Amino acid sequence: MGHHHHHHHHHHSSGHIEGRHMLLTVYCVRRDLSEVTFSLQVDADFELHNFRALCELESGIPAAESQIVYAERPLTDNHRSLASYGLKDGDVVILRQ
Repeated sequence: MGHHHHHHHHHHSSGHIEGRHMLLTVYCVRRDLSEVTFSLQVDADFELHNFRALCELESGIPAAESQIVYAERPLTDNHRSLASYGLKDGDVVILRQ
């Protein structure tokens, strides 16, 4: 005697979506030749305030001990969004510690 059955489970995916985002390149320079460059995914309306915090996170050096420059000018206004600086996909910023 005996009563057994078989069972299974499975999962699938379909479709593709990317939303709306953009990639910016960051080049962090230390005079100690510990300079590094990377890129970050951000929203168009992302604050410069939040963007510099992401730069601090990935670079491992405080934003408080550095300044960030774009189009040869420092980005002084934390309350400007990246799109308002014209910082669009593929553009590059330079951080100086």
